[PDB]
Amino acid sequence: HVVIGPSSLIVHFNEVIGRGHFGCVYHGTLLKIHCAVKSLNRIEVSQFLTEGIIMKDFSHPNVLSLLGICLRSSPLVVLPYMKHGDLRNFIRNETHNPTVKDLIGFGLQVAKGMKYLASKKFVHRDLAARNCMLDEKFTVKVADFGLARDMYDKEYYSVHNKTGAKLPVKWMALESLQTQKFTTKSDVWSFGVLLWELMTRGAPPYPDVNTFDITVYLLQGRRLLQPEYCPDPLYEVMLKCWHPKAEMRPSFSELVSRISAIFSTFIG
Ligand SMILES: C[C@@H](c1ccc2nccn2c1)n1nnc2ncc(-c3cnn(C)c3)nc21
Repeated sequence: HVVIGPSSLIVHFNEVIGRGHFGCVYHGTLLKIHCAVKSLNRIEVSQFLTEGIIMKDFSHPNVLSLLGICLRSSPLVVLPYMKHGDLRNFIRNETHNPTVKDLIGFGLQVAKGMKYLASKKFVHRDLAARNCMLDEKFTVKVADFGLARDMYDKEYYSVHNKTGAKLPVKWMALESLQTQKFTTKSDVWSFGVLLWELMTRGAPPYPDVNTFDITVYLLQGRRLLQPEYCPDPLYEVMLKCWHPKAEMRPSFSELVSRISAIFSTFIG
């Protein structure tokens, strides 16, 4: 059910709608549904289809789904069209003016998406507002995973010298920075940074810090500041997300409960 016949898909290669390190994203027509088509030519087949099957089994309103894969004599990843693009660029856009309730709602949507993924035992490893997207109905979808996974904004990835890996250090949990071990509990840390990103309308975290300098920074007893219009219990939620002990951080289930409680207190 993952494979799409070439006959069924029209790829508008002339107009590029996204740029990733592994390949570009183009406007697409799947037969008459509108879609986004990610190419991989900018870079195992058995693990590729396996990744596709897993991604298709994921069905939740706040998780970017897989429409399918097209095989051309590099394979094309077919994803639903996201009218408002990535969450970070949206909240950064001057033409849009989301309220504080709106921003909390966008965070609650990510938590709902992540609660779903964590229950399937799927660890994202690169959660950040730049890696979530919005469709026409303003539905946030946890994206940039499985076959859609890439480096969409290279500015926020530092290369480890002893490993050679591109790491999103300003979103990484303390243990991931020291041991390169990622779990659901480290995705929870990254969720706290996403919460901060939303409440500041896409400001870059720790502007005063330079790459792997971040580890000593956090070990000095430092955390991101409370943004101006961020409610006190929302900042309390973030602080819990950045707990030094992973096992002391809230689950995404707890996060859905606490954020929806904060969200219900706003009129509009
Ligand atoms: C494959 C790509 C994607 C998916 C759907 C879509 N509709 C319109 C454009 N689209 C791009 N994609 N999938 N997950 C992503 N996460 C993030 C980004 C992205 C692109 N630019 N920036 C800054 C982030 N792109 C992502």
